[PDB]
Amino acid sequence: KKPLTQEQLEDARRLKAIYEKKKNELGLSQESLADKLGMGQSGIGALFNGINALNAYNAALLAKILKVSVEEFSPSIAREIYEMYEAVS
Amino acid sequence: STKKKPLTQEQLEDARRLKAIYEKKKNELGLSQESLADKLGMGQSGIGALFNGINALNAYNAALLAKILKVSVEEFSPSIAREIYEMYEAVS
DNA sequence: AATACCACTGGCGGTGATAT
DNA sequence: TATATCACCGCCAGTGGTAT
Repeated sequence: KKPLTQEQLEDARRLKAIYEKKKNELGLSQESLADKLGMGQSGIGALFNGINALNAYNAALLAKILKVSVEEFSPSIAREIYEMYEAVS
Repeated sequence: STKKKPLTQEQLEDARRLKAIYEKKKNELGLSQESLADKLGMGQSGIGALFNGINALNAYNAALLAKILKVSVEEFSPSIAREIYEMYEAVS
């Protein structure tokens, strides 16, 4: 698969690190998160591990489950989500 | 590969509301489907497919087109506007 | 367990030409 | 023209099976 960009790989590392810090307090695993995003565990592993790119919807759903802001792992997707909101206001 | 899914009733109605706005506003704003395609970085058949309900709007596209046509997304697509506000709830 | 690896495919979001 | 509607398909996110 084409490598993702270094910024995209950094967002995936910040995202997975939050999951490792919060997984026991929030009672999570890759398969339960898979279920909440209606996806499979290997679909989640690919996002956590910088194999498949994060998009604005997946990131927004993961930020909600993990109780963090999107900007905590992806400043650029958070930038994007804010631009689109300028169009609904 | 070949596959394309048919749009839903809702996606067709959004498309139909977006083309209407464009027709109501194109020369007051000085727009054609190829100026718009250029604005959006694609060709006139790309825009053609969106206005004519062949390809479905996504949130990024719907937000660029809203800004350019100076409407809010909800004027042609409440469900994408609701989807965009649900994403915003995660950055605020 | 819980997660990672790997080959694979559906459909997203287009393209250019041509017909109207 | 300006638009609509062909035929066409690259690409990669997500899969599901299996291994660690």
